[PDB]
Amino acid sequence: CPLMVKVLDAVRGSPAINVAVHVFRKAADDTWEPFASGKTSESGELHGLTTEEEFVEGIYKVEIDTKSYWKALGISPFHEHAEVVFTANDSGPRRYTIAALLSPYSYSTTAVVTNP
Amino acid sequence: CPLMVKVLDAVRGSPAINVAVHVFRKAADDTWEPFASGKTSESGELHGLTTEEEFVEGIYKVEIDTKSYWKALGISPFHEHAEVVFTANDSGPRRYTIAALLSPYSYSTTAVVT
Amino acid sequence: CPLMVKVLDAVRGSPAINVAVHVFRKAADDTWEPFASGKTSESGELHGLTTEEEFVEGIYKVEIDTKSYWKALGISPFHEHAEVVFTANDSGPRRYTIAALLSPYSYSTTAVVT
Amino acid sequence: CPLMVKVLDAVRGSPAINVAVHVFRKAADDTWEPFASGKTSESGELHGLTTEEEFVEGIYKVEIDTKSYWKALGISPFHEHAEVVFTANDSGPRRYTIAALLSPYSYSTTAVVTNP
Ligand SMILES: O=C(Nc1ccc(Oc2ccc(Cl)cc2)c(Cl)c1)c1cc(I)cc(I)c1O
Ligand SMILES: O=C(Nc1ccc(Oc2ccc(Cl)cc2)c(Cl)c1)c1cc(I)cc(I)c1O
Ligand code: NA
Ligand code: NA
Ligand code: NA
Ligand code: NA
Repeated sequence: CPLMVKVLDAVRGSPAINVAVHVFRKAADDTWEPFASGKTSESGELHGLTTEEEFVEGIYKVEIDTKSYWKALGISPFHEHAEVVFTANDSGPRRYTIAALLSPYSYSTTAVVTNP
Repeated sequence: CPLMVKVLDAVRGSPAINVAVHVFRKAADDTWEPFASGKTSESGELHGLTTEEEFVEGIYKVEIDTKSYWKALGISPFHEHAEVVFTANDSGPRRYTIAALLSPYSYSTTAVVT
Repeated sequence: CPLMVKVLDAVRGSPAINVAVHVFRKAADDTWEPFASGKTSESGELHGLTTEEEFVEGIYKVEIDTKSYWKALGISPFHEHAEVVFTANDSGPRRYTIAALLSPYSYSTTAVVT
Repeated sequence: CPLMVKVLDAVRGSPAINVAVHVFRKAADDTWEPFASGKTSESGELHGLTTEEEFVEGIYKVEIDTKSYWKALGISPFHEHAEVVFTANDSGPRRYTIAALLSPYSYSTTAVVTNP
C-alpha cells in the first residue's frame, strides 16, 4: 500500500465516510490518465488504491470529491473538489499518505512521505 | 498597531464577527495578567489592541472565545476557546498579525511577523 | 475587485511574495482556458485579476505555483502547485477572497465570500 | 484508550516524533491539575495516556510542546506550545483523537470524537 488517503470532517469531528477519491497519472502526452479510484471507509481511510509494482515514478493527481460529500449532508460547499498534485518516487519508491481536512469553505491537505 | 488579530469562519466562508478576544501577558509569578481585550469587527479584524510603547518583550496569550461564536450560530463546538501563546518583542519591537481559521471541531492559527 | 488571492508562508511567518498565480475558467469542451494571471505583492496579495463585468458564472481554477516559491527558498516541496477549484457567480456576481497558507508538505485554502 | 494524540510535521512531511504532550484537568478550584503526560512515538502517535475509568467528565487541556520540537531541529518557532482545551464526556463517555499539524509559524488542530 504505497498510496493511502485519509479524509476528516472538521464540522462534525468525524472521519469523512464514503468520499469518492480519483487518482490520475500524467501521461507522455501531458494528459491525466486514470490511475485508480475508491471511496473512504467508515474510518475515513482509503486503502488498496495501488501496488508497489503499479505505482511508478510520475506526476499524480488525487481528486477528492468534497462537493458530493457536503451536498449529501445538506450543505452547499465552496470547492468543486480538493486536489493534490505531486511528483512521486523521484528518488526511489516511497509510501505516501495524503490527509485532507474538510470544511464547507476550506480544506487543508498534508502529506507524510516515508521510505520503506 | 503592533498586534492585530483576524478571525475567519470556515463553515460560512466569512469573517468571524463579534468574536471576543482577550490578550494576557505572563507575569513574574507565572500567572496570566490581562493585557488587552476587544471583539472582532465586521471584517473579522481586531485593531488597536496595544501600542509600541506598551508591547514589550514577554510571553503573550491570545484567547479567542470560539465557543461563544459557534453557540451564537446554533452550532455545537469542540473547543472551549482557541489560545495562541507566543514570545513577542524578545529582540525588540515587532509587528504581529495572529490569524485564526475556525471550524466547529478544528482551528488553525498562523502568525505573520513583519 | 471581485476576485482576490492572498498567500501566506507558514515556515517563515510572512506573506508569500512573488508567487505566480494563474486563473482559468472551465469552457464548454471541459478544458481550462486562461482567464487571469499575476504574482503576489510584498503583502502576499494579488489584486486586479478581473472585473465584475468579466467575472461571470462558471467553474474557476486558481493555480498557485507553490513549487517555484519553495525552490526559490532552497526548500524541497511536496506539491507541484496548489489548485483551488470552485463555482463562482452562479447566483450573480459575488466578491471572493481565496487565501492559501503554505508549508512544504501541506497547504490550506479558505474562501471568504462577502 | 479514550484519549489519543497524533502530531505531524508539515515542513518535513513526517510524523512529529518525541514530542512532549501534557494533559491537565480543571479542578474544583479552577486550577489546572496535572492529569497525564507522554511523548509521541515514531509514528507521531501518543497512546495510553488514560483509561475509561480515569477519564471522567471535565474540562481538559492538552499542551503539545512544539517549541522544544522545533528547537531540536534548529528552528526558532513562533508559538510556545500548541494547546487544545475542551469539555469531555458531557453526554457520556466518548473517545477523543486530537491531531495537530505543525509548522514553525502555524499550527492546526482537529478532534475526532467517537461514541464507543
Ligand atoms: O490525520 C491523520 N491521522 C489521523 C488518524 C485518526 C484520527 O482520528 C480518528 C479517530 C477515529 C476514527 Cl473512526 C477516524 C479518525 C485523526 Cl483525528 C487523525 C494522519 C494524517 C497524515 I498526512 C498521515 C497519517 I500516517 C495520519 O494518521
Ligand atoms: O488571512 C489574512 N488576511 C485575510 C484578509 C482578507 C481576507 O478575506 C476577507 C475578505 C473580506 C472580509 Cl470582510 C474579510 C476577509 C482573508 Cl480570507 C484573509 C491574513 C493573515 C495573516 I497571519 C496576516 C495577514 I497581514 C493577513 O491578511
Ligand atoms: Na530520479
Ligand atoms: Na533577546
Ligand atoms: Na443559479
Ligand atoms: Na451531562
